[PDB]
Amino acid sequence: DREQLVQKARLAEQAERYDDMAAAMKNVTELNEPLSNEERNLLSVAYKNVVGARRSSWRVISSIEQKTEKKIEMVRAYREKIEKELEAVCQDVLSLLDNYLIKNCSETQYESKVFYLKMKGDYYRYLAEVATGEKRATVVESSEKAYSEAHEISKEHMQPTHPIRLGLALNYSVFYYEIQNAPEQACHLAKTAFDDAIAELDTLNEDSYKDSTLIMQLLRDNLTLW
Amino acid sequence: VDREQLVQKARLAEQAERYDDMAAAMKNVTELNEPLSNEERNLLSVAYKNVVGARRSSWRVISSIEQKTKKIEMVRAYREKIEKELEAVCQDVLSLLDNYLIKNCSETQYESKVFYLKMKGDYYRYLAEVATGEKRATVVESSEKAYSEAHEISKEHMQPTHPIRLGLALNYSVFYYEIQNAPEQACHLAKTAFDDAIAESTLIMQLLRDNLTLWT
Amino acid sequence: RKLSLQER
Amino acid sequence: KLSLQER
Ligand SMILES: C=CC(C)(C)OC[C@H]1O[C@H](O[C@@H]2C3=C([C@H](C)COC(C)=O)C[C@H](O)[C@]3(C)/C=C3/[C@@H](COC)CC[C@H]3[C@@H](C)[C@H]2O)[C@H](O)[C@@H](OC(C)=O)[C@@H]1O
Repeated sequence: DREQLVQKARLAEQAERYDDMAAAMKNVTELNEPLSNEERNLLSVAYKNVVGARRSSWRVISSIEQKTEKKIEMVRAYREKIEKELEAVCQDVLSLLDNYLIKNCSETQYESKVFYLKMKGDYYRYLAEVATGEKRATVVESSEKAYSEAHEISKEHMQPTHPIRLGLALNYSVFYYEIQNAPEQACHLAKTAFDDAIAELDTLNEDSYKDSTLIMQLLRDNLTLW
Repeated sequence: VDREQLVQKARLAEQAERYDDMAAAMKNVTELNEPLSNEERNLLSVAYKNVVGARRSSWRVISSIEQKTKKIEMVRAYREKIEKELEAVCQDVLSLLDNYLIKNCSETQYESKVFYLKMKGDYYRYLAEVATGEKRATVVESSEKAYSEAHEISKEHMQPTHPIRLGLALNYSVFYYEIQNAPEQACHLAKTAFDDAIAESTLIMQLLRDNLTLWT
Repeated sequence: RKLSLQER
Repeated sequence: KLSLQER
């Protein structure tokens, strides 16, 4: 029963065993029933913690590899070893987003849909972070659509003070900056997000102020140093 | 694969938190039956203690969640799963110690010997942290015997300010407090260690010392 | 810190 | 923690 599976995921979150929480949330989303917003966030941050651990470790052991006869072969093997783990978890959650969580949202569910599409774009960006040449272009395309579509959708059905829309705009801006290597478009979208957001600071709800104000502030920050 | 390559693998795995990989590489480093350097022994200890400490911390938060509460069968199954993982890694490090490290210590390799016996007592205390009934009595008795031999060699052939002796004394106090529920004996052990170390490395004694003012 | 949204 | 940590 999912009623206790979500509780197991919450217990794993409390236990900082993010693999177990991501597994429980994978089970509850494989049960084909639609996901609550808090269960949405549970699965999202569980899987993002799981992949970000390997992201950080990959960063450190590839930075030292680029910094530097027989040990360099082993550090390259280790980088490939955890790269085949990062890509594995990425594709796992990507097919979780394709077979479920997207086909299970009608037109009246714009919010959840752009949530999952930003998830898809983020994980494809993480895949492109470790891809080279022919393996890169493809995912850089698969991210782009998965981003842009999402953008368009909530440019049509929710005001730019929503934390989900602002988070999608922020991840899109840093995708344009880091991967697409286009600081112009990144700065542009950061500006169109933050300005449109502050234009209606009235709509900041009592239960959504912290998240938005944070994301708007970090969008502004990224805009400063660029 | 050359042993230096494995040592580098686990040294860099510490910079990536792959403490499972660190512990595995250093376990395979101990499994060539050659005694370890100070650095290699220390980072083996670090890796294994880090993984068992993750297990311990999340087990503790699970057991604390298990108290203030139906849907508890799942909580108990999760706690037992964490217990199984914990005692698995504990039996792994204990079998490493008994078969390779404590045995390759000569009858007067004093510092390394007391180090490994304090480690054995620590991991048996970790086993007792989650053990039940007589299965708990046996492991607390084994930890007591390990700490006993370690403390004998600590008092006789060692300086009363040696950080290894001080660490054995601190963990012996923590064992007597958190396992035997005898704060008298724990405070007494800590007091004797501190009052033998004051005569003449710093942090650790303060650590022991910091426990004293936390119990008084 | 990190450019992207640090989602815990 | 109360014992001897990271060692
Ligand atoms: C359900 C609780 C869990 C899963 C533990 O956290 C999910 C979090 O979900 C909400 O915050 C979300 C959001 C978080 C906020 C940005 C951080 O909250 C604060 C005050 O710091 C962090 C999470 O990663 C999360 C859910 C991510 C999303 C992102 C969707 O990615 C797929 C788009 C923006 C952001 C939205 C969904 C935010 O609403 C809530 O406002 C948070 O409440 C608190 C205490 O901050 C809660 O922690």
